[PDB]
Amino acid sequence: VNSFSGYLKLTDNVYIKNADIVEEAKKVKPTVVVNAANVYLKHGGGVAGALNKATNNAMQVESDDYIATNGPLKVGGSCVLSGHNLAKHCLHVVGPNVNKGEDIQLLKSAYENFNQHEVLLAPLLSAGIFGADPIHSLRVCVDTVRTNVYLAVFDKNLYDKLVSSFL
Ligand SMILES: C[C@](CC(=O)O)(NC(=O)c1ncnc2[nH]ccc12)c1ccccc1
Repeated sequence: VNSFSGYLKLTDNVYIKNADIVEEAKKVKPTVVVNAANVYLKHGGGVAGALNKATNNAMQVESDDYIATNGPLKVGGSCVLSGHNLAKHCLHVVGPNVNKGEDIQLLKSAYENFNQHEVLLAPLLSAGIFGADPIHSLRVCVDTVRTNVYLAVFDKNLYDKLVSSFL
């Protein structure tokens, strides 16, 4: 039993809520929060910009040191860094950005990173500015992640569409 509240169960291991992931993280303080990162860990907008803002830019400072040491992530890859005030750990995961011509098939590889963690609070990957269809992303999530994932969907209209169209 854990501290997540008000989620709709989609499958044995996938749950979904219309919520701001930043507010969910501040309330729950989960072991792992997922960031929807780019390969440079430049946390400008969306989930990444909002999470970083809530850490008072400490996420960006840590991330710049990580990149200076290790170079960029792969599209489809991830790294584990601190969760700062929001969680024990942040799993920075890079979904493909279809607006940059990146292969949508890498979305499955991105979600595979979640399987290294027993429980995660996460957004839909490759949605929003990454260009991809959120309905497809939820489907890939459900068909790929085996560990327990609590999805926070920011847009109410999208949340309603995802639930009403889920199969
Ligand atoms: C717009 C969308 C999808 C949606 O969930 O509608 N979501 C978010 O950007 C989001 N989700 C959850 N909590 C959040 N806090 C602040 C922002 C935010 C999204 C954009 C880019 C990459 C992944 C997902």
